[PDB]
Amino acid sequence: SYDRAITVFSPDGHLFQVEYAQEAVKKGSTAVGVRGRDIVVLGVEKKSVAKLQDERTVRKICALDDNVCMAFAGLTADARIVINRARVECQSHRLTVEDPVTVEYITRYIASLKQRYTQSNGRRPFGISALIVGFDFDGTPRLYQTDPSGTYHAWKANAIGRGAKSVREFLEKNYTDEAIETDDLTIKLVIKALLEVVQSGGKNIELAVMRRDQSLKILNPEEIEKYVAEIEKEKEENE
Amino acid sequence: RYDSRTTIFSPEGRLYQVEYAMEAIGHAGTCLGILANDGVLLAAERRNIHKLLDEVFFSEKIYKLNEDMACSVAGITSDANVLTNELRLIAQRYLLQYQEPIPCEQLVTALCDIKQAYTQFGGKRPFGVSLLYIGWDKHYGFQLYQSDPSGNYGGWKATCIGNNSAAAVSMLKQDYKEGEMTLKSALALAIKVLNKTMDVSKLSAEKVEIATLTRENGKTVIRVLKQKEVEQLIKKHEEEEAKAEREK
Amino acid sequence: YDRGVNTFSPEGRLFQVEYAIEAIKLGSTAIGIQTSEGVCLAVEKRITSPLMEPSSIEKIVEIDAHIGCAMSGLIADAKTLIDKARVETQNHWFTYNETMTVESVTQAVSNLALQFGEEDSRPFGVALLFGGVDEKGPQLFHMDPSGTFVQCDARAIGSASEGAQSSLQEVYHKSMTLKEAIKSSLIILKQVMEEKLNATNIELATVQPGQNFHMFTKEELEEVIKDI
Amino acid sequence: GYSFSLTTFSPSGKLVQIEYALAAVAGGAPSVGIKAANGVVLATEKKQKSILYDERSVHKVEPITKHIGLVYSGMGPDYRVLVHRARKLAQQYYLVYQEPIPTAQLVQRVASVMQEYTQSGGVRPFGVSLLICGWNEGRPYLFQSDPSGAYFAWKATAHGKNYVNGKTFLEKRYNEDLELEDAIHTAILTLKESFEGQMTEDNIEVGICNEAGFRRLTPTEVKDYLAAIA
Amino acid sequence: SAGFDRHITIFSPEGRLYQVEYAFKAINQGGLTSVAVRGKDCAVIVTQKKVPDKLLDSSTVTHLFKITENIGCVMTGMTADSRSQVQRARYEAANWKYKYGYEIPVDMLCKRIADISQVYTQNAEMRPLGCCMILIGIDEEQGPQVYKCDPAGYYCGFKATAAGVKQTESTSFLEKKVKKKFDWTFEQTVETAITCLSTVLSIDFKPSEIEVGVVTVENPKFRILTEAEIDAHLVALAE
Amino acid sequence: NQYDNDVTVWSPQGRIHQIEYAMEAVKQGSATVGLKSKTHAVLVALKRAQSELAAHQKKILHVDNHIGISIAGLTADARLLCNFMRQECLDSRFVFDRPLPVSRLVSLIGSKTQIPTQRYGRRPYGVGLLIAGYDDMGPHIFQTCPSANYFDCRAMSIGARSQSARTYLERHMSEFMECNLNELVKHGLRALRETLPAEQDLTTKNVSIGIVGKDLEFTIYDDDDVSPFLEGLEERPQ
Amino acid sequence: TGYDLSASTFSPDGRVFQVEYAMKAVENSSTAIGIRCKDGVVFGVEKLVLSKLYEEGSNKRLFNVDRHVGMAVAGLLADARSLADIAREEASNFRSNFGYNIPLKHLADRVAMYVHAYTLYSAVRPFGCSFMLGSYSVNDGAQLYMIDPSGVSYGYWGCAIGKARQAAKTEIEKLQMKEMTCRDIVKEVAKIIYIVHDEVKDKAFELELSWVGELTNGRHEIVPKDIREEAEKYAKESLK
Amino acid sequence: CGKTMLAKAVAHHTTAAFIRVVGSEGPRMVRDVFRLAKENAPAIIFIDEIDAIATKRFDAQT
Repeated sequence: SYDRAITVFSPDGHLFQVEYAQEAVKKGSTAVGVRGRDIVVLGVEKKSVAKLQDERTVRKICALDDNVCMAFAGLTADARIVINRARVECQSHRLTVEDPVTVEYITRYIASLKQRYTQSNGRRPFGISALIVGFDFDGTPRLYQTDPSGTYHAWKANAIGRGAKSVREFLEKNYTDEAIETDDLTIKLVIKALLEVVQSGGKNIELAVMRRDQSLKILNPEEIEKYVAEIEKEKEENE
Repeated sequence: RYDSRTTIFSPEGRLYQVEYAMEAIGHAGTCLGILANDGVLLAAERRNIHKLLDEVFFSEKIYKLNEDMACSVAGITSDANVLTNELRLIAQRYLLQYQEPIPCEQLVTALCDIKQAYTQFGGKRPFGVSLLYIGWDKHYGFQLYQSDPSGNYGGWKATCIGNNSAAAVSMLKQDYKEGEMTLKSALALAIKVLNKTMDVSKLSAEKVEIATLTRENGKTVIRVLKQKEVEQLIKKHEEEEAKAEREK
Repeated sequence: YDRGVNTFSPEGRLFQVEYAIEAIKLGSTAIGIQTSEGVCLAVEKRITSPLMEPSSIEKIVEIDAHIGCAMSGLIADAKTLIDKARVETQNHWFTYNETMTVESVTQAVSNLALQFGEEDSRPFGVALLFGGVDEKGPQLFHMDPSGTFVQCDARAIGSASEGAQSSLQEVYHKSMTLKEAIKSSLIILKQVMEEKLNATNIELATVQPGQNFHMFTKEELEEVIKDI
Repeated sequence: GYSFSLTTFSPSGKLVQIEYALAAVAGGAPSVGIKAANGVVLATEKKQKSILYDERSVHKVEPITKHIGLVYSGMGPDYRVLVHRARKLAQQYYLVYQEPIPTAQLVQRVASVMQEYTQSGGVRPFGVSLLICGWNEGRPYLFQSDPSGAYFAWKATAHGKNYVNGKTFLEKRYNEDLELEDAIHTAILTLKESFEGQMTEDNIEVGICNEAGFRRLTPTEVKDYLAAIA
Repeated sequence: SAGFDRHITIFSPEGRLYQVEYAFKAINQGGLTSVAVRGKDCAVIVTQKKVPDKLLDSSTVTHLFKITENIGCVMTGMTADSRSQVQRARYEAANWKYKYGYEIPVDMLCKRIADISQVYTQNAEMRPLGCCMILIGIDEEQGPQVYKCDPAGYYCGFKATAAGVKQTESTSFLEKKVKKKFDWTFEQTVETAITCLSTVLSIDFKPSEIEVGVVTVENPKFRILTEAEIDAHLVALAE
Repeated sequence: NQYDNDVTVWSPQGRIHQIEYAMEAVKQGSATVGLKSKTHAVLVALKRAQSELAAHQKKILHVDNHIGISIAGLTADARLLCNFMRQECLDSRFVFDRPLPVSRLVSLIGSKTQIPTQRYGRRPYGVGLLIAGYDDMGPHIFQTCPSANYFDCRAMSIGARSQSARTYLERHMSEFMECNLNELVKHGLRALRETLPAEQDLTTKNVSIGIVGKDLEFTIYDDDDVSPFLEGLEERPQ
Repeated sequence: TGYDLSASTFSPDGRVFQVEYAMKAVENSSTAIGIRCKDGVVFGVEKLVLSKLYEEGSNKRLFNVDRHVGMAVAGLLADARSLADIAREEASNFRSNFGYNIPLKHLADRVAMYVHAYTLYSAVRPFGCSFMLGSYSVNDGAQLYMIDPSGVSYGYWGCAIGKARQAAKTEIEKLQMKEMTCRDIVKEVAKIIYIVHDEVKDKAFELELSWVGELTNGRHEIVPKDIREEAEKYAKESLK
Repeated sequence: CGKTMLAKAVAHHTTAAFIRVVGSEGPRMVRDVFRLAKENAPAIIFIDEIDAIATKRFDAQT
């Protein structure tokens, strides 16, 4: 009994179609998220804006809460589907529950939706993975990752997509156990990887920041290039 | 087998059926939306070729969703017809709720989400329709958008799909025009691209179907071009190529 | 005979659920011990990178103040089964005000598990240990994708189940103190399973009849570390 | 190939089964429909395989409304289904709007029906192609609706056996300024040109749309055009 | 060849519905012929009654049925499929009688039966019924009608027809009878039918071997002819 | 094979081999014995051991103060059927305060098990059941199989290695009719011991007993309860 | 193999070869016979014994259809039990609706439709059994109808199903059921069953008789053969 | 109807050799057929009821 299906097991017992979903995630572009001392920062790469393709429309970064933000790496159609579902869920939870939304609940929601969609015949799993950053961890930053197997884990700093093998090791090389003083330092550190992954072009670092109390914050390419120049000065020290 | 059903990925994670849908799109009659300012256009030469075809609508490629919204067709015919009708009902839903013209990006999403929902269920076939939208709204005004079978959507100032789509987009990138590139220059560039992509010498008026959106009185007007203006534009491009020869 | 459970082999066995047992085998190892002092459970995290929060992987959980759990397998739907167990305890206690017997909790989880060919999906490819205390006895119980379930004194599931089970069988007897059981289980885990004990990959949870609080082990492992 | 199922694409993005439906079309009885200047004429072949079959007891030209006529080239039962559906759809349009349904609207509704039969994994499309003749606001319309769910505008067309011969014939022998009588003459001429075997009152049947009303010609009139003429 | 005939809702490369022609084989059902002839004021059906074993009750093995005081029906096909089809005929006749206030015309009843057979033809849910039915009726001051109704969903009215073991021989014999100018009485019509059956079958035709149903404008009740009447006709054609 | 995937498909043999494969799945279960007298109906099950530190699995279930079962099959199917008998006896006691007769319960079991055996994509219920009861008409022992067939047996044994037990029951059928509860239960215990290999014999680990009588509610005796029944019974010499 | 895989597609040589497999299953079962005497209908069935384990008079194959309608079956036993259940349901439906006992022609035709319609659908299979129904209407006559797995319903003066269709019919053909009455019909039936392989190869079996007659009140009862066992004596005298 | 008959007649009257293969009879077979034709210069090849192999092309599955 070979894989050939979603709801059947090979004699080993692993659902290879879930593996195919995770490889479908692997074929997507880079996405590396972190949490800092107080703030959470993100920068997406591989914009590859081709002239008439005005880069704003595709919306590489989506903020779906009073304050929470992420798009989805993989195939973007299911990304926007989970976007609509996240909008509905966050607004409905804020309306119905005695207290507003927390990042843990919404991450569990996404994981459960992915699992429930997967757990049936004739229903394609979302081949999409995401990195969620939220503020209301009792007023503290925390980062989560969601995987098409319907799984959710917590990270101090994680990378998924085309750089998953590389950037993660980069993080394992330099994620300071010292809580990042001057969260702009964490922003420079993450911008370094977000650039170096895509040829450090300086054009696709498209970035968002939230200090775990603020609403959504965005970084324009010039202000991000400021952190890029600081990182270049830090790297030039070896002389 | 993997590609026999829409619910199965590749071991690489790819989905063959949507790829087959874009290969199908590769057949479609060449259609573009041109780069323009203070106006937009979506030229679509009709691939239908038989003198006994009556073209009683004068339009079989451009469908007006509203007097500030129009969309094209490149793909399966019945699927495109039902999808354009569904565009009309979704725009009617939004208008009947809010009494406000729908933003371009919101309608684009709603349709692409519906298409994706159809694809990702089993026992159902993905829509083999790629299509372009031109529209004006409160948030961004003049907009042209691309949509594919998988439910993807994107923003493009100028784009083309159908036969020789790669050639059309490549030459649009070659003679890219920006800024002062107003509507009439966009008509001229559409004439150029339709002449280059098609095999016909002295491009015939009945082979081409052209539409454009212009903000009249702030109420907006979408025109589907008649014979006379098409003849004038194509003849002008012919004599413009002659002028380009005059430099030699 | 490959499409699902609704096909029988020449020997009668269904060629779908044995693969779910092997799906148990691909998961992280998990251990459970039943003693008259308290019921204990242990689990290996397989923390992929310490940059993860080690507590994030919910491979050790508390269903309720008297009952804790561990699992091995695909993990993803194991959390769903823990959710069912928690809703079972909540509903039954709020209605009847009598404590749910851990036997009954396992029975309810089994009743959920029997919903892949018994109505109108696929077996839950994961196995579970429950450890609980009740007004009539402290018990430990085991659950597998087939929906059958058994009371055991010293149980092991997941990867390396056979060797860990052999050592656990050899160390067990009926009058052990929970301290000696815990130390024997931990040293077994150290020798056969991965490596020396540390807070970022091992987990222990124990429950006693007179204690409805702190059914976990947390931020106190240091005494063991120097004295294991 | 990719024909045993309808709801899956081919690698070339071809819905193979519906082209098999189109191949079922043009294997049936010949039929030709031409728009004149004033009227719209649809002619079809009705030879009985033997003297047993009663030529006056069955019809193939059908009035959906008193201003709409339908002719087909395919197996009969599916055509009966779509005739029933078209009649009910025209009547429901009349109930909704209190207006007689124009040709184009009825045509697109029937095309949408033939569309809804083009999906799912346990059904098949109709193996029939249809000519719709109609009068709307003083304008004559001829339309073709085909198993794919699409439809086309024709001043003249034909399908069935020897249909390419019909395309050539109406390409050569046609102009849009045709009077009604010459249009029916062209219709019988192309029917014969596609035809094999004799043709009389009992062998052919035709339907004419005129803006005042549509009607199916009696066998005697079909003979009057059919014989002693041409 | 194999593949376009394993399931019903599949078109062949030439567009052939294999299963329709395939069900057309079971119409053979060696043992019945069902020849029906129309005369100037009458409609006659005769079927061949091939009884394999003696112990069966003769009345139970009949193949002629009635759905209206003025409508007669006959069957050629699998007997169970036969009885199901005639039962659906009773269902439709009763519903039309209730809804419109008067009994269903024979042409509309053939249309309804062919409609259901076409319904099972177009949809893969249910097998098409392997049987062919023939109806005789009267319509007001305008004439007697003979109608054949087939599993393909096709139907037509005839001067005469026969779906039987000697298909082409019976049909050509009836054509030969009708392609020579003659009148049509009740006895003449029954004589034509009986001569067709006897000549195509060449058997000596004892009375129990055939069953005759009839309707006539002077007595529009549908009747099954008794053995005495059929033997009187047999000796009339014999002498 | 071409004709062995679903019960909806007949074989040219005039058989449904999938139903036979369900029978084989039943045979995979351990042996169980059932026997009745004019005084009591008793069933006994061979509880398969899993380890020296795990509970020997339960194979006799209690659903009614006068009705009991012994199973041999996939535990899920048998236990959900057990819930089905729970439902029917409870609703019968609701309807007319009657302890549900065993024969009609077994007939309902067969009728419900028949539905999967004739429909596509739904497994027939791969368990064999022995049912014991006492009712206003007599003592009753029935056996039910995935073919939805149900039988009444004065003595019966279903499961692996059963043939020796069935022969023993054939021999002692001439006894059971007028035997007393003690005689019947000891003969049933020996019937089970007939199944076992030479080195395996009756013990509290592997043995479960259930008894229904004209003067006692059907009770399942396990663990300590089994000890007095086995003690005093003849051991096995070689 | 061809296209004979389900009973919803016409296999080659249009006969499905599926419901014919159901008939093949019917042939595997033991014989049942049914006679109509001058004023009654009698059924006689043999049934295998499992072993000395088996409880006497168990899993018997005569079944009650209705207070006046009796059943005999052959083929798959459990399918026959389900058929008895649905037949009882149909009889109860008519009894509740019309307010009087159902004519056996109508009930037999409705059960024939049930079997036939079950033959069609792809998710289901034809019944692997064939059966006779018998009854007496004191108002006008007696009635018997036999139905096959295909749904074909016909009436008989004498009929047989099982592993000995034609041989049993030869045995029955030379009885005088034309005028003979049921009291010796039971003896004739028992001896006829014993004639066709009573215990020649199959070691032991049980013989069960059912009856519906005006002298039997026209209701359905199991014949009290415990009374002096005259039919049993006759059937065992059949030895030579 | 005489499709093979007239071909055979032509083969007899002319100096040609007549090689025949029916379409029901993979590509190596066609190669061998044309090669065996090459061995005799005036020889004729005949395909009988070819249509089975020459049926309209499309996306092939198996």
